[PDB]
Amino acid sequence: DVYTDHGDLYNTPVRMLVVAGAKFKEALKPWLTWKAQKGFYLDVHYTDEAEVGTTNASIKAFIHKKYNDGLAASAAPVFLALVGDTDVISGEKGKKTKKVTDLYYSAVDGDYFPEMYTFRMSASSPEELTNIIDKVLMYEKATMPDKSYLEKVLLIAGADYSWNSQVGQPTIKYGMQYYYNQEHGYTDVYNYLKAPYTGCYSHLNTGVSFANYTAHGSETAWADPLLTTSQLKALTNKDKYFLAIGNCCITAQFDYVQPCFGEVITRVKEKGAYAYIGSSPNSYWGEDYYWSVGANAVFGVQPTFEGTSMGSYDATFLEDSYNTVNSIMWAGNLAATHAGNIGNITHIGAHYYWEAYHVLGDGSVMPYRAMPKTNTYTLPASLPQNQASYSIQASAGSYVAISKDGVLYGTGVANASGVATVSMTKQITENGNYDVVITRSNYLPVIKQIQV
Ligand SMILES: *CC(=O)[C@H](CCCCN)NS(=O)(=O)c1ccc(C)cc1
Ligand SMILES: [K+]
Ligand code: NA
Ligand code: NA
Ligand SMILES: [Pb+2]
Repeated sequence: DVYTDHGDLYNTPVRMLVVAGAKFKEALKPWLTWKAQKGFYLDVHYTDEAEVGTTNASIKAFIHKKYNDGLAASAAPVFLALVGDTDVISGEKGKKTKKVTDLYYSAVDGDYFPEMYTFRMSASSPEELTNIIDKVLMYEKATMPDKSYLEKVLLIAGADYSWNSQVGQPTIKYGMQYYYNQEHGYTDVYNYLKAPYTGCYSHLNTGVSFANYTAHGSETAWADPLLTTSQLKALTNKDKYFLAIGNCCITAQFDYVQPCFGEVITRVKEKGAYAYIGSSPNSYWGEDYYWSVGANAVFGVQPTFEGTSMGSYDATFLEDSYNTVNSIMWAGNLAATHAGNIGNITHIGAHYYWEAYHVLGDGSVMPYRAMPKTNTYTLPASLPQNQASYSIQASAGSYVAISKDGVLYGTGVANASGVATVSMTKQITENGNYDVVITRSNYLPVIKQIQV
């Protein structure tokens, strides 16, 4: 079925194509340096290059050729990072949504589904891009001073006199029943099922790892309980950055005359989110219900895990797969698509949802699920020069990367017996301190060095 044929795009070695506005060259460097250190093979291009350009058609042609060439060489990009607002990378109007979308950068030349996990670091200045990057680096390197906020979430079924009880509450209650609960490590599941909502957004300030709102939205607000872009700019969650998901209308409409909610929540300095998932056009109650919970969910009936297909919540908590921000969105879209395929009540085509939902901020982040675990490994005392590979001990499934000065030299995934064969695409031929990074979904990163 669609889940088998069009599942999680994540693969190793991780490869990322980056297309960035030329103004961002300096500000982007620390993000690129870290992505290389953690094992991403990067192909980085700026819109001031003739082969890229600043116009939709050239950027799209450039990306599609990179993807096709990569695939032919058994090295397809996994991620596509768009760096800039619509003044430098425009997107285009959805065929179904009639609103801006980045989908066609990733759907190569004739395909329904994206070929790459695409996200947009939308910034109007280098300073704003730095704001996003610094939050991402704190989160991914786990350098936050107090990790207790990771064990807390905020879940809101927002106001609608009729739909809140029919769909909003069932959505949030499903998430809490199966995942966002004490038995998964969450000490504080702040949840608002209906009015009174007073106090709900103060939890963004005191600290949560995740905020999910489902009900009405506008380009610059979660409508009720109200959270506007003005309020975002006044948040105080220093060192406590979250993933936010707005299952509502138009909060990710990133070509609006004013910065949209999704842009502001990621752009704000030392507060707000490291990433946002939301919709560029309108969203709808049925389709968002399926997106979060899975297909077969019914209005006014509490859905079960056994009675629904895989939705975004379900995918998030699979340990093995769907471990990136982009993959959470993908899972949601798949569920809405499946719901249509098997004949659930839908009044819009699945094409619309793939055009609608976007990641703003860094979609390549692997979110923690409550408190992340401590990894186990052994660091060798030295690396002999001129080797095609090294054997590095790390827990099964861990991804090990060897680098120096932001140049990635080799990567490998630890097998079931706790040994990674790190394939050296660039061999070590000079003395120096080499960086070794080991990452794994819901584990604290290991960031060390080995002297050669
Ligand atoms: C516009 C909006 O935010 C809501 C979101 C509902 C889904 C919440 N998960 N859309 S709507 O269904 O209320 C809607 C209202 C009017 C029009 C013209 C389109 C959609
Ligand atoms: K309504
Ligand atoms: Na489900
Ligand atoms: Na997962
Ligand atoms: Pb914008």
